[PDB]
Amino acid sequence: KNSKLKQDTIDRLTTDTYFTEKEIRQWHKGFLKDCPNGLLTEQGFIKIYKQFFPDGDPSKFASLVFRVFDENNDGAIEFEEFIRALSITSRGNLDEKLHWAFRLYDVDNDGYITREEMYNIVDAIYQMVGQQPQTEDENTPQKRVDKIFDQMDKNHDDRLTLEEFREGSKADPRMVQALS
Ligand SMILES: CN(C)CCCN1c2ccccc2Sc2ccc(Cl)cc21
Ligand SMILES: [Ca+2]
Ligand SMILES: [Ca+2]
Ligand SMILES: [Ca+2]
Repeated sequence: KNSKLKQDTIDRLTTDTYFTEKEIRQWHKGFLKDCPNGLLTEQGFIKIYKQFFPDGDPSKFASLVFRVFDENNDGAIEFEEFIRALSITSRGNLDEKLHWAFRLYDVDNDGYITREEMYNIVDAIYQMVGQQPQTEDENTPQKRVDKIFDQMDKNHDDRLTLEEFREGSKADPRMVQALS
C-alpha cells in the first residue's frame, strides 16, 4: 500500500536528505493531499503543472522534470523520490543543485549536454510560459543559447560534461536560473 510511510523509507531519507524524521512525516501528509494513493504518474505531474501555468502548455517541460524525479525509471514518482528532489532543490549545496540541473538538461542521460538538448529545454520553458516568442534576429533562442554554450564548452567539442556545465554555471548562472 504505497500510501503508508514505512520506517525503512524514513531511515534512507534521513541519511540521504537534509530533512528530519519529523519533517518527512509532515511532508508525507502534504504529498498525500496532491497524491492520495502515493504514486504520481507523468500525466498526474503534467496536470499539476497545467494548473499552475494556465496561459501556457507546460507539458513538455513537466515531462522533462518528471524523468529526473523518477530516478528508478518505473513511470511513477514515489514519495521517496519527491523528497530526494525537494531536498536537493530547496536545501542542497551548489554542486548538488547543479548536478540536478545537469540531469535535467541531459535529456538522453548520455553524460553530455548537447546544444540541441539545451535548445529543447529552452523551447519547453517558452512553451510553459505560453510564448513562442518573436525575437530580433540576434536574440533568437538558438543564438542566445549558443553564446552561453560556447563559453562553457572549454574544449569546443560541441558537448558539455558535468564538469564543464557545473563550473561554467558558477561563472554564468543563467541556464540554471531559467529552470526555476
Ligand atoms: C511550488 N511547488 C509546486 C514546488 C516547486 C516546483 N516543483 C515541484 C512541482 C511539483 C512537485 C514538486 C516540486 S519540487 C521541484 C523541484 C525542481 C523543479 Cl525545477 C520544480 C519543482
Ligand atoms: Ca519512480
Ligand atoms: Ca545528452
Ligand atoms: Ca566540451
